[PDB]
Amino acid sequence: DATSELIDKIKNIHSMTANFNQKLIDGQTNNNLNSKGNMSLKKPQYFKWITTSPNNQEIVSNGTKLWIYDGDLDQLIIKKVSNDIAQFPYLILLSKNTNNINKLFTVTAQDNNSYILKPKNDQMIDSIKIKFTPNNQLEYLEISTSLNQFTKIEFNNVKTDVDISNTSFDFKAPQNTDIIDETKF
Repeated sequence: DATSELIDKIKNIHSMTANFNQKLIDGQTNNNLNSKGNMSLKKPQYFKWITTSPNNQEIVSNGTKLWIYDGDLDQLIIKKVSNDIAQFPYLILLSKNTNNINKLFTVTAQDNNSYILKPKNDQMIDSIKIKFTPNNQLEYLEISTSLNQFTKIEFNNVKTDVDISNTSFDFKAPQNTDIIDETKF
């Protein structure tokens, strides 16, 4: 029921770009940490998350490689992509059916077009809240974790059904980047 309503909204986001503002509330340090940036998404497997302030970071996935770039360290970690929706909330936003979500999460619908996902077996994530605007646009994500951290990500300047070329999601390292390639066999 609730899972089906959520996926109907997600499956209809074929591509998207947006700005984001992130506030991270850390209970173990009692620090409130702010950041901002932009994101791009394209079904079925493309995701890009760029932090522009205060740090420079990029997470990019093309369905084959996951690139984790820290601009302040000039360091790149490369991993293989798994459809690990329990670990990566943004993979929920690429979903097209309810099969794996229902096996890994209990999903509840609430008023004002929001949904709460609670893992059935997970220690890291306590809950994921996905909120849509009345006209079914992505509005914010809230992620609560057993590290006692609460992350709220709010989207603005949302644009959908842009035509992003697939090469936009193939990361090209800057010159002299420190590489940790974890895909080598």
